[PDB]
Amino acid sequence: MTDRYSFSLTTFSPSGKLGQIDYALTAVKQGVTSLGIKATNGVVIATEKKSSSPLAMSETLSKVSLLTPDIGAVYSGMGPDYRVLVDKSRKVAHTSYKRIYGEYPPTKLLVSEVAKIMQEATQSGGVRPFGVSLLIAGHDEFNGFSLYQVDPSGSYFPWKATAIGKGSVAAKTFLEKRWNDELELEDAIHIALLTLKESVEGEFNGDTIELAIIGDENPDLLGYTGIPTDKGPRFRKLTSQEINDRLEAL
Amino acid sequence: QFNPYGDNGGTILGIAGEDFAVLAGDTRNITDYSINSRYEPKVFDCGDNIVMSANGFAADGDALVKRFKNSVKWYHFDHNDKKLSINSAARNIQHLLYGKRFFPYYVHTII
Amino acid sequence: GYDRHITIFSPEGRLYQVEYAFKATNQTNINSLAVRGKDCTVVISQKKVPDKLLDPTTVSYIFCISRTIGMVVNGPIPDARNAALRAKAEAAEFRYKYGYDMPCDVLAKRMANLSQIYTQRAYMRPLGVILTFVSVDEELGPSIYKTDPAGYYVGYKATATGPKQQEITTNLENHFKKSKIDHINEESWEKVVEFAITHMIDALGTEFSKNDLEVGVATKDKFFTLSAENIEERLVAIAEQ
Amino acid sequence: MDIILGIRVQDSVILASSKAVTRGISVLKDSDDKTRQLSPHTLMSFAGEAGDTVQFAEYIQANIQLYSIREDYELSPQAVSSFVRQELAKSIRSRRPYQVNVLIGGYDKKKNKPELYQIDYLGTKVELPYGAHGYSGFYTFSLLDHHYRPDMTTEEGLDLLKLCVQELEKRMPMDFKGVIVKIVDKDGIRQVDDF
Amino acid sequence: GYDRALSIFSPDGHIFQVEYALEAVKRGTCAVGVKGKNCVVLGCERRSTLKLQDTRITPSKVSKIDSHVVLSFSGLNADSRILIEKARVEAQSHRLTLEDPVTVEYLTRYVAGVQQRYTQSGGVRPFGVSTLIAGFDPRDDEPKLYQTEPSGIYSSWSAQTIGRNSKTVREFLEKNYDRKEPPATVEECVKLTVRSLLEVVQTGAKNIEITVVKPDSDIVALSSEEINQYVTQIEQEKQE
Amino acid sequence: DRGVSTFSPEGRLFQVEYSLEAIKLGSTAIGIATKEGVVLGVEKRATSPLLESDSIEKIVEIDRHIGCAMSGLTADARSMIEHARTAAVTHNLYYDEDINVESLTQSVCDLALRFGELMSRPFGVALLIAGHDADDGYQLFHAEPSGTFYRYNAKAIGSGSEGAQAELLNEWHSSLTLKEAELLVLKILKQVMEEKLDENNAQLSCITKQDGFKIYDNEKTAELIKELKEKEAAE
Amino acid sequence: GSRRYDSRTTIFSPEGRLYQVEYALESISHAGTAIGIMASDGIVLAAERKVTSTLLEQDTSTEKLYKLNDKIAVAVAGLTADAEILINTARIHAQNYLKTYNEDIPVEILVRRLSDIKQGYTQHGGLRPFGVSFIYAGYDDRYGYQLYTSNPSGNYTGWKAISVGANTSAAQTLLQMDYKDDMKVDDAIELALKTLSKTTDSSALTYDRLEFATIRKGANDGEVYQKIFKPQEIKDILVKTGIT
Amino acid sequence: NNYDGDTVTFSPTGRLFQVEYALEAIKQGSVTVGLRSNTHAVLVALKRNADELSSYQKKIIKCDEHMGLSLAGLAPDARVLSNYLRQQCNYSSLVFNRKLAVERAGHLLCDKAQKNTQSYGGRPYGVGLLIIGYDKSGAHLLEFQPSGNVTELYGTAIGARSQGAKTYLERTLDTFIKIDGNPDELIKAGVEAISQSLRDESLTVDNLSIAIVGKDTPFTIYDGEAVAKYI
Amino acid sequence: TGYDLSNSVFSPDGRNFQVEYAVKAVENGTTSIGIKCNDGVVFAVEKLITSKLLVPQKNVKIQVVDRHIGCVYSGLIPDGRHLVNRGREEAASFKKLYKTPIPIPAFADRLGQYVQAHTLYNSVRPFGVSTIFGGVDKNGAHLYMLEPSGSYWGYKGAATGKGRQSAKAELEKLVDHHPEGLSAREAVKQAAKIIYLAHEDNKEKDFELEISWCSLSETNGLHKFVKGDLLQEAIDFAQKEIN
Ligand SMILES: [Cl-]
Repeated sequence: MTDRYSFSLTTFSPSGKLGQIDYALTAVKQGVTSLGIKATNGVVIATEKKSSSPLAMSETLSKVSLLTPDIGAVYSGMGPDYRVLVDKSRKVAHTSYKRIYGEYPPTKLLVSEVAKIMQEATQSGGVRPFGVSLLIAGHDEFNGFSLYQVDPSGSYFPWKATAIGKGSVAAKTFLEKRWNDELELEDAIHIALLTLKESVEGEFNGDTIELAIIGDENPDLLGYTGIPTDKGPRFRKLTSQEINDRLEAL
Repeated sequence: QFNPYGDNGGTILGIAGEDFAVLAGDTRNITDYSINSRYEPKVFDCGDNIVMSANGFAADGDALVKRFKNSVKWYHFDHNDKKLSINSAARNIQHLLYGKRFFPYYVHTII
Repeated sequence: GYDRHITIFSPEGRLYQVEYAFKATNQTNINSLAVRGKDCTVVISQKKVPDKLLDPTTVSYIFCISRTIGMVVNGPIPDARNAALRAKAEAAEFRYKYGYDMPCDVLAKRMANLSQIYTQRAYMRPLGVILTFVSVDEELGPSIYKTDPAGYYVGYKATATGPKQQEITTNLENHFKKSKIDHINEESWEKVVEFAITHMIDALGTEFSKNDLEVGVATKDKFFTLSAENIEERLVAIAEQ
Repeated sequence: MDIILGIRVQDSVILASSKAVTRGISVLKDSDDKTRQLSPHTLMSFAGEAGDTVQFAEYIQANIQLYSIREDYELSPQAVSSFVRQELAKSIRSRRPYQVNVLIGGYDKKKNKPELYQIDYLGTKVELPYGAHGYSGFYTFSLLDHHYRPDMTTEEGLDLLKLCVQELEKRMPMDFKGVIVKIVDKDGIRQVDDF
Repeated sequence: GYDRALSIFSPDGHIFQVEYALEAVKRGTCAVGVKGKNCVVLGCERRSTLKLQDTRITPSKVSKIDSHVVLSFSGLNADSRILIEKARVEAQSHRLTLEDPVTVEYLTRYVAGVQQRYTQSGGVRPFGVSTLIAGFDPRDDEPKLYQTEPSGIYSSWSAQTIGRNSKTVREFLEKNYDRKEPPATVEECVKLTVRSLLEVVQTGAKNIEITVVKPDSDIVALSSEEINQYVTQIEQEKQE
Repeated sequence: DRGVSTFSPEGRLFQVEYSLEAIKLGSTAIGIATKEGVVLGVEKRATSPLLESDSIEKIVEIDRHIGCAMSGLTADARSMIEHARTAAVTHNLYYDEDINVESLTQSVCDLALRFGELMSRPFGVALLIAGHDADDGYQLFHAEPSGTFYRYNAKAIGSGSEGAQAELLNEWHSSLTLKEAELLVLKILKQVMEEKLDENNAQLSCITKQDGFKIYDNEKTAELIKELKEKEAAE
Repeated sequence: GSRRYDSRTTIFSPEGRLYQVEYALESISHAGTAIGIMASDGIVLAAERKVTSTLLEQDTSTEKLYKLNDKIAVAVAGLTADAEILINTARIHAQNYLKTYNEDIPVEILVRRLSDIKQGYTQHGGLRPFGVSFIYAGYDDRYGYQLYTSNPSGNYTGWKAISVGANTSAAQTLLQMDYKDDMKVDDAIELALKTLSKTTDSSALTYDRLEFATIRKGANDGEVYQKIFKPQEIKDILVKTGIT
Repeated sequence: NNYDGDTVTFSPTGRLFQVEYALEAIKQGSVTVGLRSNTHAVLVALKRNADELSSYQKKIIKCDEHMGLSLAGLAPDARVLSNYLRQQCNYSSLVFNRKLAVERAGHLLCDKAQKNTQSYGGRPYGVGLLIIGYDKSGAHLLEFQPSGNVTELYGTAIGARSQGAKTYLERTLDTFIKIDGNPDELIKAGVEAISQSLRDESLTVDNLSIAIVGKDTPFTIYDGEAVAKYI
Repeated sequence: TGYDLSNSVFSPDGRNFQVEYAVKAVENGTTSIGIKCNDGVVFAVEKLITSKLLVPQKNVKIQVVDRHIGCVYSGLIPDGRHLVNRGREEAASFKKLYKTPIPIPAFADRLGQYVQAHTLYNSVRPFGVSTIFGGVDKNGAHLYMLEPSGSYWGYKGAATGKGRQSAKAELEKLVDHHPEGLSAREAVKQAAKIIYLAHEDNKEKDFELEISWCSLSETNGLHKFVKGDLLQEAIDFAQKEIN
């Protein structure tokens, strides 16, 4: 018994490709479209909620996840792989940062830790790479707002705006025409909804769309008062009703 | 606090002649001021014409004799039934005793 | 083609061992169904005892995981029992560590995470089972959460699993289109069980005796299975209407 | 063990170390050299617990010699002293700590300056113009506070050192059987045979 | 831990991984060792497809293991660093316990033992390196030259070469080296070493390295001009 | 590929059988046992004339009363010899006596099958172990990588083994003197060797009760070579 | 058992080459070119970003050029994720040396240890090698300015000027042509940019597809300064040499 | 064919080929015979040499004063298994002051062999054993196969041409079982049994190996001039 | 293909071929049965007499676990012994922690989980035995049959080996003809008959019968072997029925 697979399952082919990473990216291509847009005073991340059955309650399945009060994540590819990555990402923000410095990590460094975890699944013994690409949006005092993409290889890139998954090629082109460096958060939400409608086929409402922002601090979502320096989470998940309000003036 | 040692009394004696040797010992076994047994032998035939006694704390004495008797058995198994000479037995017993240098067998041994 | 033997990606980004584990799910040829009432969650499953030499009371695919959580399995019994023992141990440990009963959805996530690991780690095969967890959660109310060999899980208004699952699924969809609500608008669990059996009969097109079915019911503070006579009592009530 | 002294002058570091090895009521040896050459321009003297002293000294010597062969280069006195400090700082929280006090005299060839470091068994390092370990310091520090000047020659340093040994031979309870004196400068390490 | 037996016997009784490690040695730059009456000289080829090199900082081909023993090699450069490091550590360890530096035979025996261990240990491949180890035993003036190879076998040589085209330079040494009369001086020994490399090298410019080891820790590396004088002298005697 | 400890359909271990082929490629080693002593001789076989032949070490001391000769992948023998020496000295420490030759051989052979997926492969070297003890007198053992050892009156291993063994079958008798055995090893080595036998490419050794294990000088062997050539010409 | 699925990443070919190392080098040859040039008064590091998108955030980005300590930097060619694993190890190793000896680590010592880690992955453990080649640029008080390179085999060498990644053959020929020993930093800056401009697979070399850095003694008196160029500074230096 | 790479693989008909190949090594081994009465148990073994210059490979090993075995197949594997038996017999004596029952000795060997047939990396043992002993329930004879199967018998034989002796003992069953209180006659029957497995070779003085254990006889082995009585 | 070369690999059907191959080894083995009765269980097995040289009554195949459970199996005999050894460890640890002897359903799952675990990895081989086992606990009598996959159920009657179909048919008749229940002493006799009837599928070599039983009234809830007068009586009952 015991894990006898102590050797790498991802290796270089004669042409120089890392097969399993390429094949993982192929799994991401099949995945449902998700996107992110960076505004001057915030960031928006959005995706379609592909329901497996109409008897399924799609509210119980969250594709957009809070990692820290100021950082959120969305993905394209394999859902289960994403779920465990969110668990590991939430924990590493504490173990390797908050428990040391008494504050949450800046976006770039949390992203760096998730990337490390994904890189190790590319080299360690007896494992396949993760079959997901992540988009991580966040804010921190010294870097302001930022948006990152993390791929199965472990590579990450900062973006003004981007899309991943099914119809990413068309969605990226759409975002290039609309994005400028003066976009206000509400303008970015509007463009996010426009871009997503192109890739969505069936119903397009607040129950089939999942969307969250990184913006102003929300004191009403903190849960307590009395500490002036604690002002609340910048991450907020838009409600089903809040999405439909913006779909009328579309 | 638990004391792992005790004293079971008794005494032993060995004398060598030209073509013989004797190993004697009394058969009394005690703790404190009580007699445990009037006849409890502590001189043993270990095979290969070797007699042995380990006197002091009887539990350690029995353990040692038991281990040496077993050592004779395995000496035969490993070296084609060769007879264990008295000098070789002596050296072997040194290693049995010193192996517990930091938690000693509480006995005087004579073969 | 060793990419089809272990859980690594194929050129088209697929995991064949996971896909084949899904096919092992139907190896027992049994269909299961779960619905929610106002106060309860009912799960029913077919019971097929082909051999006359079997003790029918020991043939079961419904498990009492904790006092509040029940679980029905679609798949071979060895893997089913493997999953059941782990779920029981996990639910017990949760209670000891965190001071309150493990919610149905949290146990579902945990078992789904374990399943995900088998899809990523090579030395462990996936279990060829689909696990449907049911309870009346103290916060969320009546709950149905389902796990598969891919490590996927989600909550359900209602659900079905097995070879003829699609027929049962659409049958339930069409009822909830009509009723316009998320559950069975009924007071007693007895009638929710009756609804479950009725709609399974309609979808599968077969009649059931007392020994052809298996029923589990979750209410506030307990999950329990029904005896043959409890089901017979329920079958009589349907027939007399 | 017992008496080890050090004096840094203009162009050199001078180390003096007692020759006696005493166990019980017997002086077993009167010609013991309580020093090791770590590198061509670095010398370490040592005093403390029996066995520990030589074992530690030779262990440090091996490591510095290993470094020299690997890099084809001599570590600075500052670098060597920091390595030694860290080894003792590790040691003090071990199951059985090294009970060894050292002085490190070296000539930095890049700076063209002599350097003297005093390190105790806890890993307490200080750079000093003059140093001592044990009860010696209770006599020599005040003496050197008075007579030491920073611009002295090697010969002046040796006379200053004679003054220390004389004081110790007058007021110390134990017979330490004189000292072995060694000089560290730009040309390396050499021993004074007539002291 | 990774356990796979990578070095194993084949039906004909060969260990292919050990034999393929010898091919890596055959690919490496040529190295030669010649011992005289009172010295040993180690010569090494350096390939000239690399211009714009910085020779101050680039790893030298001959490495000091201790102040009295040197090690050159042919094969994988990265592999050789591991052997050199282990050898240097054992050198200091020997001085520490025996209170005497290693003999050249002992240092060689250790390095060869390490190489052998990597031929029947699980999860490892053999070293793609053969070494020439030269020097003088403590308080001894008799020259020593030893050779090791991936299998783990080692032996003493009056003169030997390893690496690419080593069979050509071995041929040269076999007819040009007299056992009855080894190169009597340093100059004679360096010249015979440079001659042997010139059979294989190309230009005698920045392609040849020479290191001379004499008794009592007397090791020095020759510079370009010093070596170039041997190259210039040999060519003028050749035109005859 | 396949497991390292796999059986063939004929009931033999692949790796052990393949290591036996490696030993057939090795240089010849011969041993002869008499009532006056045991003689061990080997072919050195230098790969090149520049190689200093006296550094070739294929006959080796284990203890004063036990010697050893080798054939095959000789680098593999180092750890076997190291174990043998430690086993011999350790037994003397534990029992204040010399260890029996058979017990030594059994200890070395215990290492043999300690391979698999322990070391990664069997040893590629065979050993001739010769010695004396008080119980069984002068003995010669052939130790294989299979873990098996046979006692022999005489035995050859290596490339010229099957031809040399057939010669030993005819020549050996229970009354051979030590001198007769020395000449017989030289004679049979000269027959199976490629290059012409002399004191530089062949080595003799013996173990006697009185003087223990001794490797012969090149001067001593050279005279035995000369004595051998003269005796063959003398009829 | 699991033997069936083992690629055997640490074995020799019949020709005596390491399969996985060779294939990792093949991977690196498709990565963006990186150039290092060593002058008498400093070092230049120049690297080409892999085909950029207009919506990429260029200023808050790092892909090619990383800081190891205040005196040493590296240019990367290969898998970035693999490089960051090694960079963090190198950063820690530098601090270990500083903690031990109270002196900044000599460049070669850091390079050797990082190269030794790469070597290990080719001899034992059954894992794939790191698909990364480094250009090390640094200064210490023993050898002054130094350029090194290491590759997946764990072999390292020193250079006056060197390139890694794509089109090294063409890049090396161009550097070999115009490089001379008495060169200054500002001349080396120009050579680096000119070489990339001629070897690039892109249409034209622009500020947004480059990372640039210098290591000068151009601070104030006997001390070394690392300058990782900002986007606008690359835009200016590209105009100053007349490439755009 | 495709299912003989290791012991962990079943064939499509439910066979373990590595175990069967291990069984084959026994068939190539030299013949050895076992038989018993109610008072004594006897082993007889034909020893094999490499050539006329070599010794004859010893086939019989003592495990305790009351137990021992004979071997056919890989001799080093017999050494490992006999050593295990020596320890198990010894543990029983030191801890319980109890002579290990010959039946338990069989159960212990079975379980040790079995573990090597169900795990990756290992291999089956390549040797067969005949265990004789005298314990609290009288004389015993066991047959060990490396598949794990252990069997108690009145008499048996393993090795090359063992079928001849096995047939003979099957005929002689009623005679030799009642040779009580007569060692030399029980041996004679065993020597006659092993003679039915000989071809071109006959039993010589450094060829034959006999062992006996019984009511008033410790396990003892006879070689050399001590077996001349029986030729 | 190649899906059948490694344990724990799913085929495109969703099957583990290596387990199915272990089942073939079980089908090759001798016949063994189990009969559940009024207040207990009865076990019987066919022992092929390969030779005259086999000592009668002295190669015992039925095994006891704890003091209240009996186990019999068909297929690779060593594999069965390994499973019983584990069963004994499981039963010992249960009694250690919980004091009470292990219940039969509890014991059944312990074996089940252990056998199922040998279908999870390619580094182990599935068990080459089907095991019939059972006994008496606080809730009465229980009979179980466990297969290489780890699958087990409760049984009124159970059979496995080369003559399983013959034995199953004979078992089904007893269940139909005795709805109220079969007595312990009757079940012993019936077990003998069924083994003799199932021997028709293995009739080259003649055989030796071995029976055991646990009964609340007859054996006081403990496992015992049937020997002597009760065994010969059961043999004679079986001999009369075949003729
Ligand atoms: Cl989890």
